[PDB]
Amino acid sequence: YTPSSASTVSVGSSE
Amino acid sequence: LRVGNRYRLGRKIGSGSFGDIYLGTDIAAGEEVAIKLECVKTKHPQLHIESKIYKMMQGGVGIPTIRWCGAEGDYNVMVMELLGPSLEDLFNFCSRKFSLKTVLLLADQMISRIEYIHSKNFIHRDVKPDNFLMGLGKKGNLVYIIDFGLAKKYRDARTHQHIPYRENKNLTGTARYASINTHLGIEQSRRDDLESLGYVLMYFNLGSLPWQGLKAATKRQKYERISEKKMSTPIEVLCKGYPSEFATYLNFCRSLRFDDKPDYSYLRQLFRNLFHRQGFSYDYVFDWNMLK
Ligand SMILES: Nc1ncnc2c1ncn2[C@@H]1O[C@H](COP(=O)(O)OP(=O)(O)O)[C@@H](O)[C@H]1O
Ligand code: NA
Repeated sequence: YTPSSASTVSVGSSE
Repeated sequence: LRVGNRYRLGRKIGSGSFGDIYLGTDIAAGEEVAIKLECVKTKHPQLHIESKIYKMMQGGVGIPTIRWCGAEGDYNVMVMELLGPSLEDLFNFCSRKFSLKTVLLLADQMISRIEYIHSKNFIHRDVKPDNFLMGLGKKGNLVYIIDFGLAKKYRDARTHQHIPYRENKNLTGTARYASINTHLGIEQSRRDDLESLGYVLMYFNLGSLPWQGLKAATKRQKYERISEKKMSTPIEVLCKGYPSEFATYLNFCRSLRFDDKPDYSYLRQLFRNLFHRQGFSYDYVFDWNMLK
């Protein structure tokens, strides 16, 4: 299961 | 609570990727501000880096002013200009429909914000309705860009040498608005910020994108379904029923080479020509100004 907010949450960092 | 010398902390107004945003007062000036707090003890400190990027951006139209940076008790502190609602907030207040005139008013400013950021050697990498805020008061007609949490240099400040091409990258940014290159694991460049804006603009036109609400068992599977849907949706199908400029804009962004300097001025002129053919005036009367 993945929450539907997976498509709109910011992912990663400056790296 | 007393922050710096002259700032009073009020209630929380926001939470992004890290820290929290509070209403504040500049007690000395008599002006409301936003105060970002980050716990000094955090695992991955980011506020100091973000404040460095905001300081390099200072002088730009629609870049929030930084008023103060420092550390106070258990917190790193960045005091900024208080901004208004996000474009996502305003989209909800307008029943998730923007008039063509509002979308074109916004496109003009948003292309300019992204250009300005690129001129300071950074890519934003998180272009989405949540990260553009309208100003307040005399700044009520200005679109601001925020959230430099994923921002990074795409070129040396001195040489303007572009970062190298790289593949097999994790998704960075927001899946819904991510460029096809980002989905394919390609290093982000100037083109990817503009491609993302292209999807934001069609999101405003449509009320949703055809790759929203895809069922999957995993984040990575969700991202891949989004990727597959984007790659299998022709730009002319995405943009069907809307002025051709939206399709021309997305075709131009998808044609850019990794290290190409976008023709920002061409992309603005596309929308500006359409604005004129519609007989709209640049009076900054947005849909949400009509709310009674
Ligand atoms: N200067 C500001 N004025 C008003 N609200 C803000 C401001 N900065 C951020 N916010 C709100 O807080 C949320 C979190 O912001 P964040 O992504 O941490 O951006 P930043 O680090 O640029 O302030 C935003 O979505 C927005 O709703
Ligand atoms: Na206005």
